[PDB]
Amino acid sequence: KVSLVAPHQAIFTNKEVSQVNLPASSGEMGVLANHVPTVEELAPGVVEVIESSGTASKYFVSGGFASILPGSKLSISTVEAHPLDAFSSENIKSLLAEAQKNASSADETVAAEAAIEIEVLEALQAAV
Amino acid sequence: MQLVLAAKYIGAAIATIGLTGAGIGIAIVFAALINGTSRNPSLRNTLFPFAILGFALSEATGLFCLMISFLL
Amino acid sequence: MQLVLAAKYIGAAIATIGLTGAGIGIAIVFAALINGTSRNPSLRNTLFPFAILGFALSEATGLFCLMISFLLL
Amino acid sequence: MQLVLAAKYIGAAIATIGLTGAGIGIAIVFAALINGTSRNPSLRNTLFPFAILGFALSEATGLFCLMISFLLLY
Amino acid sequence: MQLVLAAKYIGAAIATIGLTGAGIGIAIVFAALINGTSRNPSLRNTLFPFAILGFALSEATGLFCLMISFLLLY
Amino acid sequence: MQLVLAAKYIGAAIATIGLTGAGIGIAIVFAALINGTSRNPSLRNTLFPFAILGFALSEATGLFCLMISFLLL
Amino acid sequence: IYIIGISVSLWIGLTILGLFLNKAVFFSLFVPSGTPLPLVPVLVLIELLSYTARAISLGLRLAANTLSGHLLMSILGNLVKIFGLIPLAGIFAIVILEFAIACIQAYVFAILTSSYLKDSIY
Amino acid sequence: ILLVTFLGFIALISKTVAPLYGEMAKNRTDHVVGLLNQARADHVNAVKTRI
Repeated sequence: KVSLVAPHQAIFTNKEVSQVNLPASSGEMGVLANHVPTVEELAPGVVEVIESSGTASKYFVSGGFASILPGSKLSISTVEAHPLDAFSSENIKSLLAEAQKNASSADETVAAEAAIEIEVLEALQAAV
Repeated sequence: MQLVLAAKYIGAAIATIGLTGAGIGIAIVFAALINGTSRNPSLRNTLFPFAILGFALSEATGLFCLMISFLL
Repeated sequence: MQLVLAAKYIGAAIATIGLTGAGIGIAIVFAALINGTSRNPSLRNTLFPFAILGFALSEATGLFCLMISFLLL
Repeated sequence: MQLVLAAKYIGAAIATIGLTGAGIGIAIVFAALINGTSRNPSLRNTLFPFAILGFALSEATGLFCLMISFLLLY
Repeated sequence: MQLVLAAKYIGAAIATIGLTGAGIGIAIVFAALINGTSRNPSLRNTLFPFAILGFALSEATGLFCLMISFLLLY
Repeated sequence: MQLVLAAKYIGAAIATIGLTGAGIGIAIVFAALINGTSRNPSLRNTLFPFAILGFALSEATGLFCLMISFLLL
Repeated sequence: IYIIGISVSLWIGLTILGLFLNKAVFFSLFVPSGTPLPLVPVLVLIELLSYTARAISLGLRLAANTLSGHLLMSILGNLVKIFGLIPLAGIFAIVILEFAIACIQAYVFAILTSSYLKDSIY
Repeated sequence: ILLVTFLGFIALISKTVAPLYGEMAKNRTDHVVGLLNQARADHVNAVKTRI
């Protein structure tokens, strides 16, 4: 019973799931059958949802807010949710190398935006 | 003997001070099991095997300390 | 031999005061492992090696303190 | 020498009171490492290296206190 | 002698009660450093300099208390 | 002076029980400063001045209790 | 083994204190900076004083590990006089913990020497 | 304790024999796979340069 609705398509939609592990801001917590109401912020990690047996679908979420209801409902609202097989290893190295050289090189919000992009690209490349 | 009888009563009383560690050990595992079971579902499983096995290890300090007090 | 017999009985009781650190040490490692296992899914292996090895290290203080009390009795 | 023999037996048992700090110190470092390993993603080394070095420093208080208790009875 | 020798042996055992604060101090600083390093990325320096300097201040209580116990027995 | 000589050695040992509060105070102040510095960005000054001044106040109990033990020896 | 362990550990502690004094002669001696205060010279329980306490941990660990292994003589007389299978299972865990303690003790010496070499060049 | 130490270490040595050989596949056996891949890439570059 999950409600992983993004801003482009619906993943879970109907209540037909068992377990789901999504990387939150505090730690890598996972929802079971009927989790408690712990609506916390989701970080840029991997949101895998185990479907009964070993039919889990690894969905690399870009970060959101994993809200849990008290009636056996888990609403994982994220901006982008793509699979791990939809990313290339050669194209991911170009964005991580450009963000490291642009950090601490100017002013305004140019140096602050490069630090957040380098941390999210390093976590997705290590989970291949 | 007067000296042997006085040391036996003091040995059983000084050895009873170790009940604070054994009494708080069973409450420490029970506090985490009561708060952890509300998240679901670690009541009948998952944390059920850890609560039974964890309480037996913490209770070994109270049974070993009580044997030397009754034998003195 | 009245002085040696009176001091030998007090040695087994004074050395038993260290059971509070060894008794609460097994419950402190079990409380963090029970609360962390409910967050899914550090159960089979992974985090099971640190909980088993951590309980044996905390139990070394209770076994070493009990050897001095049994040797003087 | 009845006074020296009676004081040597009580010195080895009174010095064992420091095992509470060394015994609970190994469980304090293991509780933070077990709860922190499941928060993603330090498993191999990283946080595993501080648990081995932190447990040896906390156990130095129990090893140093046990040497004074064994020297008075031997 | 007699009363002077018995008080010297009992002084080294009663002075070892201070090891509980010094032994648990190494575990309290290591628990906050291991749990805080998982927030990305307090690794090189920063948290490593405060943990090494903080452990030396907590260990000064156990080393100073052990000198008074060893001086009475030697 | 046989009773006064035996009480001088035991007085310096029982007075050293205050090292538990002073020894744990250096670790309690360092635990909040190490965990709070990673919250962006308590580093330069701000929390650095309270850590140096707070450690000296907690260490005053260990130095004051040790003066009574060395004076009775 | 007990007398050879304390003598070998004392020689390693003098090399750490002698190497720190040589590096603090060609580039002054900064060490701690400070925060507009004092009372830093009275707390000299490190560097030179830390070598006597760090080297004593290797000798104290050998005496505690040998005391647990030598306690089998007192437990063998009671088991050969409940079932005696509890002593065989408990002795196997103490033998595995004693052999695994050598890796943690050797890693503590390398971690303590790494902090002294980095602070002497800063 | 001498009989329990020999029986306990025999079971741990059997599990370590399978783990040491499996962990050596990413170092000892991986060197043969890495050298074969480098020789195949060098042969394609030498054939392209000769052509």
